Amino acid sequence: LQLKALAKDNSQLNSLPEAIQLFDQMENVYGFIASRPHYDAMMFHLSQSPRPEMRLRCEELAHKMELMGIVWNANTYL
Amino acid sequence: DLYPEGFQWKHKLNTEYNQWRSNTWLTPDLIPKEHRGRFLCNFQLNIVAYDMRVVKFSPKDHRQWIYCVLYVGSGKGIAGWGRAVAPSTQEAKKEAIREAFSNIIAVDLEQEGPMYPVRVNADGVRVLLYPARRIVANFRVADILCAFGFQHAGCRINLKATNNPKSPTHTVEGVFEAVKALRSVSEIAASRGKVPHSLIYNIYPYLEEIRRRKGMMAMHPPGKDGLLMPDRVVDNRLPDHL
Amino acid sequence: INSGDQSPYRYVEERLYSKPSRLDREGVKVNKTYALQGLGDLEPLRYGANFGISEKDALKYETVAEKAKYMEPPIPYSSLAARKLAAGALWPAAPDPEGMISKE
Amino acid sequence: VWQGEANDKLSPYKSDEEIALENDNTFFSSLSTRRSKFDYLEKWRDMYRHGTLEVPEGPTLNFGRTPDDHKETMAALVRGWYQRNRKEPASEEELKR
Amino acid sequence: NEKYEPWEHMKRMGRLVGTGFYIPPEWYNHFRMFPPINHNFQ
Amino acid sequence: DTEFQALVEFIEGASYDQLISGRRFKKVYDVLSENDDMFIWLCHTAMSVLNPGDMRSRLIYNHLRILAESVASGEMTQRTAFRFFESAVRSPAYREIAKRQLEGGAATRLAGISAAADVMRRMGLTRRPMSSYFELYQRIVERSEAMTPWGFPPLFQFEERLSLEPRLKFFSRARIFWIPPTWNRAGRFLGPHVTLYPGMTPD
Amino acid sequence: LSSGINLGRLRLAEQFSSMNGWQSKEDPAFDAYVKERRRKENYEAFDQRVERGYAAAAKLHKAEIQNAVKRRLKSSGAKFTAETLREMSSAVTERLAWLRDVWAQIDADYRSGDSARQETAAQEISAALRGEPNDYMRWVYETKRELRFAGPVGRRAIQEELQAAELPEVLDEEVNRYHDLKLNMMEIEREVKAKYGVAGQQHWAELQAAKDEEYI
Amino acid sequence: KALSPYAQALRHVALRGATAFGPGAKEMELDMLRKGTLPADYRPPVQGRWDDTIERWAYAWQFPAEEEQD
Repeated sequence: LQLKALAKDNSQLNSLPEAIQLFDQMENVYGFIASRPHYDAMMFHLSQSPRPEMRLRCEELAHKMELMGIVWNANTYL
Repeated sequence: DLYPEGFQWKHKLNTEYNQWRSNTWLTPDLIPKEHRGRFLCNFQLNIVAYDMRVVKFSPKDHRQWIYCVLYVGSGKGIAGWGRAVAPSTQEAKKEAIREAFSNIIAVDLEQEGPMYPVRVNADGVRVLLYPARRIVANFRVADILCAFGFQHAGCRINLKATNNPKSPTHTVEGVFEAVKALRSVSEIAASRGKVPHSLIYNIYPYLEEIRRRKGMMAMHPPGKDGLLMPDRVVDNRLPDHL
Repeated sequence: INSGDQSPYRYVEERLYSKPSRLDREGVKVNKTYALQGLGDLEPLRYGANFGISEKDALKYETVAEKAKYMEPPIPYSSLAARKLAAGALWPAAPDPEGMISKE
Repeated sequence: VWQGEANDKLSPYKSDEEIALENDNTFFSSLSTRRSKFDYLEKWRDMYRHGTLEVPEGPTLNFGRTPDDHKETMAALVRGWYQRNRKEPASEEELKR
Repeated sequence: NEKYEPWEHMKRMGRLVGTGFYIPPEWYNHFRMFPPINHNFQ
Repeated sequence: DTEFQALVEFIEGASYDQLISGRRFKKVYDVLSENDDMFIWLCHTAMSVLNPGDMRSRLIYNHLRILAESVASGEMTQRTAFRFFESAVRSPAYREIAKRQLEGGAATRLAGISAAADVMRRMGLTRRPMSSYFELYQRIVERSEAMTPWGFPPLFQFEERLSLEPRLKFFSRARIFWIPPTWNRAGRFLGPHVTLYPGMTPD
Repeated sequence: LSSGINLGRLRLAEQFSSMNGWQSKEDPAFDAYVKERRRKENYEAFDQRVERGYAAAAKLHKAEIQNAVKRRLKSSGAKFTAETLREMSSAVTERLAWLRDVWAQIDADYRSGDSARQETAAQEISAALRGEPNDYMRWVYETKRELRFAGPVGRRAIQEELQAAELPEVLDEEVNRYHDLKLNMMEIEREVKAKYGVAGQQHWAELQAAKDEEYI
Repeated sequence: KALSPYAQALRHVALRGATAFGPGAKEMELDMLRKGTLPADYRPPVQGRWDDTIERWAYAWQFPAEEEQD
């Protein structure tokens, strides 16, 4: 829910680095393993930035999703 | 050399027509395997020190080798320093050059220098690297700052707590340890969760980035029914001239 | 092994574990061949090619504290280490217990 | 077909059924629902062994090996293209207009 | 010694690639998608 | 083939000087041991003791697979790869997965190293296309990393320090280890420049 | 958190933990997944020597494309961003797809049964395994430079001749890397001693005479 | 490439000839092992069940979990 809110948050300018740091804090510090809703909420936010590094992050996240035994669906291709 | 592997034609050689001529010492095996065909920038060599050292192999055999400290660097942000001993001068220079390429590092030249004071110390040598708009250091430190590309920087080295303050490797070692410990603005902004331009520039909506995220129904005054979005009242979204 | 007016034990000891022998293994151009050339799995693991200790890198340090400070950690596993693991030669076998028998 | 889909500029936006309707619209392209490449391969393998599908031996599409490969490609496709362009007027004149 | 650490080596490789005049190997981007396993926070 | 070429040079030299010298055998021992298949077998026997259904073991498996592929490509040197491998091995998640596979009884590590040999054949991680199966036989029938109950070679550099402290008797209790120079008579050629190791005698 | 995803991961780890739970004719979903993967690999696999030759050619083509990107960024002086990495990865993936489409023909000729087809396929495999580059790439580089330096009638003729021929998308940096390489003296010397006889010896003697004349 | 899977199948058969509808590569290896004419660099299919277990391990590393919520 926090990444879904940060995907549409336009109150401040730092929604994308806050989402990146929140994903890193969830994976590395909290010890949670990201499932399909985490990957979808992160890729939907990374697909909005036309910078090539964020697009590369979205492609690497989709490749890690398909490598970890999570097949692509209509939301992933979207 | 940017072509370590590729199509090896039979009728053609491995070198090209418009090739930069090598030196008397420059061999292609100086750059190691993990960095071969990776650097897109040319490097320039600067010698820190030559020295003569008595090397003991046997109790009845003592040779006099040459010990060389240097650093390689490019003004586009990548530099490394090395030191090695060898029986001759050119072999010491080659081994110190491959040591410098083995221990190469890089920094961010977005602001052409640091953006916060970095006070670091090795055993005895205490070096501060502070932001500036000029390059303010002595020539031996200004050459390393030009080797890193830090034109807007200042550096100060205190060697009083060292056992041998006249050692020439202490200066280059302290400068490389201080530049290695420096974080860029984009790295700090990514670690905090901020945009980097909100950390260095004086524009007023960046003050919105300072405070924590609070709800827009909570900051704005409520209505007759309860909490209300500020864009749902007509008098806020409509301009006064209409 | 040709002795050459020496005891063969001390001659092989000087040819194996002395400082010019390991420096000739690393490459120094010492006088004449202080180390043994052809050794297979009988080579000591200290002077292996895939090991993490090289005396040519350690000759530029004049103090043991500088060697403990600046040098890289040694490589733990190698092919010769695998052969000594398969042979059980990572630790020497325990000799006869001299603690309680006698001093003859 | 693969040279016509590369210059169509609407082929990524079409489904499998629309392209199979545009190309053949016969039993050969009809599957009887999931559509993929390997379903067509599994159908045409069973059509080959029956032997309702005849397949020429050897690669009829040659490239990458010899510098003159499009000549060998066109030499293997003259018969099928000429039959495709000549049996439809033959079937038209068989109707005895 | 913590100066030879996979996180420190990944940080060094990242700030080496971020200059734009160094070409990353495949393991850098493949370790950005599969980070090394940490011993902390457990 | 440079190994068969060096074997041809060894045969020609041993037929030339009519004795088995030290130079030629050292040359062919250096040629036949240039392969990085040892570290690839380390990473794959660490991957073999994992669990194909657990996501943490999937992360460890993909990390070690990327590590072995980067070693075989030559893009990463051996020492930093060993640092990555010992950091991945010393983690408590991998050790807990190895303990669970020990507590199972019908362990899947034999199929793991068999699929590892098939992967090293397919991806070109060896010198010969059929050498990975002989290396698998060598790992099975000899004392190696495959017969260790946790899946790494049993050196103390791949085991944790808090387990290293109560077992072993080292220099001082309650990195690179050296002899301090207070010992003026340690051995014949032993001195302060001679390093010592906790769980092995490499001499 | 006992949810659908967490319980699914828990029973997946419980299934794949031991050996007993995931063998053949035990779980229908895993058997269906393995059956679909084996059906996919039944059509898209090669012979093992064909796979080794494809791996060698793929390594050479990937190195050549990376060297082309290096040459472009060294000539322009620009930086390596994520956009250039995305472009290089897309070009490498397209070239590897084209190499699979090429080596499918070599695998079909190697498993056809004819003597000449298997002989030419073995020649292609031996040329790929030894590291020898293909003549088709040389012809592609030559016709790309000819297409670059021709007029509009010749450009339209070359583009209309090769529109249906499956040519790989070759950057200009690959053609510039191939063209700017110096030629080998020993190979041309051997070719002029093999093609021409004692007249080739006299011509090479006159060439070395001109060489040692220009040395003075 | 933007080809349809019908066009991809047509291009697949155009690339592979009649060999695409014949035996697979594993069946060719089985026939070469049974007839005795198999080279040394080829991997022999010596056991069916153990190769099945190997392939099931390598495919179980990519097998998706069940994310369906009842």
